Amino acid sequence: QIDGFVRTLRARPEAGGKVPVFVFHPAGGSTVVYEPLLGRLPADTPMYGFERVEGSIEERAQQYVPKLIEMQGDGPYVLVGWSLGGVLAYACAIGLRRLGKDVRFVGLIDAVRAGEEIPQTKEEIRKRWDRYAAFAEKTFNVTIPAIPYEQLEELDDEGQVRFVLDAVSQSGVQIPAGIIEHQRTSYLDNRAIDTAQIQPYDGHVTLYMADRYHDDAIMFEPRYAVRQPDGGWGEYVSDLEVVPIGGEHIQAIDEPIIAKVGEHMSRALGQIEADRT
Ligand SMILES: COc1ccc(-c2noc(C(=O)NCCc3ccc(C(=O)N4CCC4)cc3)n2)cc1OC
Repeated sequence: QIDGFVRTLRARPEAGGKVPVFVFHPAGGSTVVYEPLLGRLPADTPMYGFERVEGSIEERAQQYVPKLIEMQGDGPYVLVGWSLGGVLAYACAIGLRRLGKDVRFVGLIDAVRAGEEIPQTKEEIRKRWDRYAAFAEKTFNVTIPAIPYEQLEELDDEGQVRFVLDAVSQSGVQIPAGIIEHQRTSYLDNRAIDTAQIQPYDGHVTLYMADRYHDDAIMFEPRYAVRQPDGGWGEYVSDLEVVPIGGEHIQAIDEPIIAKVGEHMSRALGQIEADRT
């Protein structure tokens, strides 16, 4: 049921049966979030979830791709993800295609680019932590002294966090390690997206598009306030289908909206199963 980074949500039969759906975790969550979707897919659809690993998006896909091949061979591959999971699913479709495997479906559940690129600069690192420090002033009713920008500016996202957590530990506050893990992993996993090196894909992608990012995403990164109609994918994906679903990014994975995703996806899986049979 949990084997390394692979969660079994519905086991495939010992032999034969329908094409599995591989789902990839969101930042801060596990693949149990795909249970509602599973309920709106056809009976006996197998489903396996890929849980977090470390590295860049490319490095994470380098860990997943071998495991995908161990599980499902030449194909067909059906890859699905919400939020960061959608970025991970796509990265896997690229890795699999370079190895000549047969990718038939890539379903992105509101995996939408920031409305403009997030600069990877020292100035942007300073601005981002100034915003974060101001929120923390308000929230924890404190004054924050001068941020040690020289220190933070040379560190990766991970380093920036551990530095900030070492400095919070330093004075006063002892945080439950479970709270720290959860906040640190959510934060780093969502930041890994900003430097994804998106490659062109030659197959069909389906983007389930909500109306907007929710407020906490915008707080994390204000460029999520704007989105383009193709969610940023059009330059990389010639064969791009968008399925508007409405609502907010945070709601897209849950009932009732997931009913709309599953209905559409069920027809795509049906077509795939007919094309083999
Ligand atoms: C073509 O290039 C791209 C296409 C798509 C995306 C992309 N796809 O999905 C996302 C995404 O899901 N981003 C995180 C959004 C988020 C969600 C929750 C919280 C959240 O609620 N919180 C943080 C703590 C609370 C924050 C941010 N980005 C990126 C691309 O290039 C980089």
